[PDB]
Amino acid sequence: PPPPPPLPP
Amino acid sequence: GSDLPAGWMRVQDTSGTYYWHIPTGTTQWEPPGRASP
Repeated sequence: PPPPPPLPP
Repeated sequence: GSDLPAGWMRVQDTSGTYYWHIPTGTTQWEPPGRASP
């Protein structure tokens, strides 16, 4: 799968 | 289960479970959010 996403602001 | 709309899966990481919408490549931390679950 794609990597973990960043945390939103 | 399942509480996910079609096209979504949970993905395991050390930092937590995230949500991946395979058809669009979308990834997010919040449960989807499509749907319909």
